[PDB]
Amino acid sequence: CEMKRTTLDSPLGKLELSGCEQGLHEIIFLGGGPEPLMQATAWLNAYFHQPEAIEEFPVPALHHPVFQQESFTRQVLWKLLKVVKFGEVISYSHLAALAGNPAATAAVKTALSGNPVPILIPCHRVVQGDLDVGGYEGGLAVKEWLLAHEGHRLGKR
Ligand SMILES: [Zn+2]
Repeated sequence: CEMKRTTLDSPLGKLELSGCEQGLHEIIFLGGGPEPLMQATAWLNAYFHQPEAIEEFPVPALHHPVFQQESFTRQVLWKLLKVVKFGEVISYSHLAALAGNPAATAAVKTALSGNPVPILIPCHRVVQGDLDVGGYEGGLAVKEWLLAHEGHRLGKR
């Protein structure tokens, strides 16, 4: 792909976004019109700074290779994106079922670890169970901060 990059300041530090004309590829934690990259930047900016309007912002097309071919991993990521909204959580186990393989909690955890576009695809909203927020590829404190930003019981600022 012919790649383009942009950065966005956020409460979680600088975010590097990468994408081509067919879609956003990655959102990386470094520590506005029609192209997918501009839609992604606008979406993430709204997520942090205008969260009440987040459903109004177009979700960018996604073009990381994990989205280019059918797989259970792609199903996990797509179903998570489609279904689990701002201020909600879902268990690894129920997400496994949603993605078409009810037994497959460990496989869901591995799929989520491969998510190239965190927050937009909300791996932070997938928890172990009602009273166990579980782990996070980006660090437990970040997961808990995002859930607090979204007003969830399991969040901690
Ligand atoms: Zn691409």
